[PDB]
Amino acid sequence: QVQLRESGPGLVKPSQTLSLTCTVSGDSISNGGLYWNWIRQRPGRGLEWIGYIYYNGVTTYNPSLRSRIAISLETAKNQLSLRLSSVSAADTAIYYCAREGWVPDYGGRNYYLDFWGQGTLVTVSS
Amino acid sequence: DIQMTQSPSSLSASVGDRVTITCRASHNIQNFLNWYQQKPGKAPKLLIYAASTLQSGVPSRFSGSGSRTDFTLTISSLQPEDFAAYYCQQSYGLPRTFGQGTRLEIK
Amino acid sequence: GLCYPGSFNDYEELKHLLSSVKHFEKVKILPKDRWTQHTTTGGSRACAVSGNPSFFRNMVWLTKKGSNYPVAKGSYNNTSGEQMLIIWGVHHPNDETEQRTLYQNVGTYVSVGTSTLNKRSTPDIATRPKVNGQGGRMEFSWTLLDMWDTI
Amino acid sequence: LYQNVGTYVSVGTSTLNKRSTPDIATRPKVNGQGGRMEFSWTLLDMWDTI
Amino acid sequence: VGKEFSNLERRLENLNKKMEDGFLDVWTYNAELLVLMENERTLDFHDSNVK
Ligand SMILES: *[C@@H]1O[C@H](CO)[C@@H](O[C@@H]2O[C@H](CO)[C@@H](O)[C@H](O)[C@H]2NC(C)=O)[C@H](O)[C@H]1NC(C)=O
Repeated sequence: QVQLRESGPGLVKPSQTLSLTCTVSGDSISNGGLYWNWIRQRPGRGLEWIGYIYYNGVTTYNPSLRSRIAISLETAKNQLSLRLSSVSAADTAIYYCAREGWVPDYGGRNYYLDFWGQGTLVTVSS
Repeated sequence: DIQMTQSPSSLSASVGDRVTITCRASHNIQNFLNWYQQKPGKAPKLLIYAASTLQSGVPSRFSGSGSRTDFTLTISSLQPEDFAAYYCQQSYGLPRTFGQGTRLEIK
Repeated sequence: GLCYPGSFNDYEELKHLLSSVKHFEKVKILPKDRWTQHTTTGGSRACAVSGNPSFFRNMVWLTKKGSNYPVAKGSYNNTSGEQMLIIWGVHHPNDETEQRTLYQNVGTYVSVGTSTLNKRSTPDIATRPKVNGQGGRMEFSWTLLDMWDTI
Repeated sequence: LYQNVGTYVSVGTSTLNKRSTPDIATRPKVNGQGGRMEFSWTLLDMWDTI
Repeated sequence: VGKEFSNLERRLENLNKKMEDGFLDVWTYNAELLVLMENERTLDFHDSNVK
């Protein structure tokens, strides 16, 4: 039932802002009480977590991007977005959005990513 | 934050063989390890969550177990279809991290 | 168990640790042939095999060589690929006479450490009841040396 | 009280092995005394010698 | 509720954890069992009252 779809500019020039939008379908973004995540893969390299937003505006980020990243959501459209400033060659990657579910456990809620979108490629070049 | 070391970097095994891939955490991640299967061209699929529970729809040939700082992914009866990079995810803290990815080739 | 009368510190704690171990790879860390300044061939009747005095097979009882006991030193950087279990101990003679014929030095100590371990022990030289024919005791201790750490 | 200063007390059995030394130091007075006395105990098993 | 233990207190840490997990299982069991037993009786209660 739950699907995540993504879109964006495709091409970003160096020193510009990268902006991607994920549309959530079949899962109300504001009611589930789940966390929404951004993840990416640079060529060659493995999965890197970017950050997440709660159903409300509480947002956390991967500290390596603390000077460059912002995440937000629009409840009205069931959409998530990612914004990265000062984009460079290192930011070329397949970007993915994902839903974070959980298992109640002995140590507290045990989180995992079940639904992933197809993702999209962003190329940074001159 | 908590770093994840995944090993082997790559595997090669025949159809019908059983293999293992392991995760080692730099800290105690208390049963909060998830395993993912990434086939080329696709977003990673969840196989195992909370160390040993299979995700619905995951073939019974997949299993795993572990405890603080050390977990294992076991894949028995490997089929031609089980070609993927496998990844270690640590859900214990907020700045969630992943291991390097093990590349398993099937013969 | 202990062929040479003794004690093992945090023994119950080690046995607990072993409930999380399925396999050990025994690794030579400090080959006994490196102790060029010490006798590495000692032993006792209590551990004897077929009448020949002997000792524990994975450990080196370091005693005086010639007329002295140079400070014994050694270390290991744990490049084995995983956390390692290291066991060592301290001899406790039942008389000053025994301390002197084994080590020359009497006011001795054993000092061991890692990035997290910091211990210093001294021998207790005293009369005790005989166990397995010996009035002496040997005390064992252990630590886990973490990865890339040095003991 | 003892003449000797660098003293020790050594006690043992087939299972007990302890050595203690005195701690000579200024402490607050309790019951009029600035001194302290430390007690220890062991169970001596049957036919064992302390 | 939370307690910290040193690396030489694994036996005690495990005892503490087992205790807490044990009580969680007992109370989770009691909470779920009570809800299920009561829901069965609640529905029987209502059908009984209409009858
Ligand atoms: C113990 O071995 C490790 C591995 O060779 C040494 O650590 C490396 O030190 C160099 C600098 O000389 C770094 O560039 C490497 O990244 C380090 N590797 C690792 C895995 O940390 C370590 O220095 C050695 N030991 C001691 C006690 O000095």
